Amino acid sequence: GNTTSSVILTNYMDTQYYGEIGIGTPPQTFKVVFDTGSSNVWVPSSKCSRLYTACVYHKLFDASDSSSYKHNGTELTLRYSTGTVSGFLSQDIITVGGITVTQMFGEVTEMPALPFMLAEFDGVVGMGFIEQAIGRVTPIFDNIISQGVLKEDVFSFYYNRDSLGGQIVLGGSDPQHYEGNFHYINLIKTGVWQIQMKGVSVGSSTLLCEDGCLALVDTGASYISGSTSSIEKLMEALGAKKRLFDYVVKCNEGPTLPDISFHLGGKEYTLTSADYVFQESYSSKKLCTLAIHAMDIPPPTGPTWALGATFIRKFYTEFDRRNNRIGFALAR
Ligand SMILES: COCCCCn1c(C(=O)N(CC(C)C)[C@@H]2CNC[C@H](C(=O)N3CCOCC3)C2)nc2ccccc21
Ligand SMILES: *[C@@H]1O[C@H](CO)[C@@H](O)[C@H](O)[C@H]1NC(C)=O
Repeated sequence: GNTTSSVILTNYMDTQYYGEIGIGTPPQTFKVVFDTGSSNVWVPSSKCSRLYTACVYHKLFDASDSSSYKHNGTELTLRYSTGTVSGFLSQDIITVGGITVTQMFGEVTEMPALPFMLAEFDGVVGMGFIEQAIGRVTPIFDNIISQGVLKEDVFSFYYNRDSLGGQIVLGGSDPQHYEGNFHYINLIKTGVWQIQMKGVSVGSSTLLCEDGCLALVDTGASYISGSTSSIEKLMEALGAKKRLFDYVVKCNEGPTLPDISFHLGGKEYTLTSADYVFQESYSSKKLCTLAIHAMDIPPPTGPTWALGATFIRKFYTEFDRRNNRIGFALAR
């Protein structure tokens, strides 16, 4: 086709970027993360027991208020690295950036308070491949492609550093939010937004991923992550202290921290301390969190690094389904 369309995103505290979709007739609105690290659509269900407090606080899809609903009822569980939701499949019309698509999605009936009470978003729109889709449910971008409306089989992510929170372009990219040329890196394989990485360096020292490793480009993740052993080494190099869920440095040390570079497609993608430290103070008596942590992702996807919002804030990212590649450009 000829259409480009966009979804405007909100940036909650540089950690959660979400847009709004409509589901049903008339449209029920949900806040959703657009997640290249997964392939299912879900939102919380009116069938969710209210003993799940996360279903009390989030927007619930009520099938009984939608005239375009089509029951399916197959039960599915989506296991994320951060937690699990379960429920059942339904079909309805989803509106996303003014594109209406008939989509099979999860109605979540089991939604654990940890972590989902910490989600500003209600649900997830998986932007990954059908190969990753639980229940082999056709992902929404595949269904959008099938309509022949988009000028290209691509979508692009801008995540703002100011917390316009962000923008996803369906069918292209937005030159207003990047500059210079795209650097295009081929996927290891179709089915996952994962590329080869050939080094993680602290300063001039390539102390990790020397023999090569994987990098998942995960728009649904807040941080940069790697395996526990990888991240422990990295954090030992930075002089960072491990806590339960994050690593920290004394805030005064934040600006002294070295650059971290990811060797992707023959180039060094470099984050400075400003890109990865939540510099909330300059006090030697406060602790400042790093936007880098351990996520152990089991095979076949992992072990793998994952380049989340921390990375994407700096690097405008085009996801190219036509050519099975990811393009990076400098975000502005
Ligand atoms: C950039 O803005 C969105 C940041 C959301 C970060 N966040 C995650 C989170 O990081 N994820 C899930 C979620 C999308 C459901 C990621 C999304 N990408 C897929 C990964 C994942 O499960 N894997 C395992 C399989 O391989 C790919 C990475 C989980 N869980 C959360 C719970 C409460 C609050 C915030 C949470
Ligand atoms: C749910 O979807 C599957 C796959 O399309 C289909 O075979 C099945 O019959 C559906 N079930 C119901 C109850 O509609």
